[PDB]
Amino acid sequence: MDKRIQEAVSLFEEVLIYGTERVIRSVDDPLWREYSPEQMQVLKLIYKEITSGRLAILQGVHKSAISNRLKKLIEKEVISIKILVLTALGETVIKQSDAVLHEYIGKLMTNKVDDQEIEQFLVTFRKLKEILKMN
Amino acid sequence: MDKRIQEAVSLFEEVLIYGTERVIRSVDDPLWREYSPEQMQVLKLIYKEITSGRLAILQGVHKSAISNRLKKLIEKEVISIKILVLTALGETVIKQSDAVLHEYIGKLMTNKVDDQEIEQFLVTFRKLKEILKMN
Ligand SMILES: CCCCCCCCCCCCCCCC(=O)O
Ligand SMILES: CCCCCCCCCCCCCCCC(=O)O
Repeated sequence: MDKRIQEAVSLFEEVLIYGTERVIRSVDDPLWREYSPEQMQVLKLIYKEITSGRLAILQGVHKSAISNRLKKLIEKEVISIKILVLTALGETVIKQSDAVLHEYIGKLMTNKVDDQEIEQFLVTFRKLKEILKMN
Repeated sequence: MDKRIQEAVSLFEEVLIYGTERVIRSVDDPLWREYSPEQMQVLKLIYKEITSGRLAILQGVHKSAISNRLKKLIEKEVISIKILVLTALGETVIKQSDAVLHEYIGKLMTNKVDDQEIEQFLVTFRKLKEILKMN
């Protein structure tokens, strides 16, 4: 019952929600209208790390809900089921979606965080990823 | 086109996915079986900060998808639509769900991150939240 952990986890969740809103409201690209961030997370999971059940757990979704969500991405021909696999279009989509995101966050963070803070964040987050990621 | 920003944002997204998996796979509480993390995010958004359209943007979901998701939470009587509002049950659920989460993360982080790192994370994340959160 550590107040510091309550606040750390709450802040993490807030940075996700408020960053998500900032990006959706602030970029112009058609892909950031066509594809939700939750859809982009399916594509980036297949790209990097996927069965329907594993996807559900990694996205924090009930297994029962994941079928109907995958249907929309199959209809858009960004994934296929064979495991889930990216199509060439899906790879093209998630690379450009990510480029739009990274360019936008880099321009927002200019003159608000310094190089020292960015470099520290990389070491802190690699460490946190290694703690959390199960074998 | 800053490599450091690409890696920072990618790491943030990975800590979300791998932390989500760690918690779902590692805690015992009935609420962390009944309620998905995505459902818990609707309850915590109403609790803290909600129209259907605002919720969609903050969760990174298409507006078209949010109705059918809210239906399950209405059927469980954790929310009502009147804006979205928490019920007493919804408040009870999200307080216990959060307690389970915070207790678990605090025990996982014991002897893996030090007090200095936790306290630094609070200052860094308050700053990042303030940059991202729109008016
Ligand atoms: C002090 C901060 C330095 C790190 C530089 C920025 C890291 C950004 C991490 C939070 C990003 C939140 C955006 C969520 C949107 C998304 O990933 O789709
Ligand atoms: C060096 C780190 C110190 C901070 C202490 C822990 C902060 C944890 C932040 C990542 C939590 C990820 C868990 C996601 C699950 C969820 O919130 O439902």
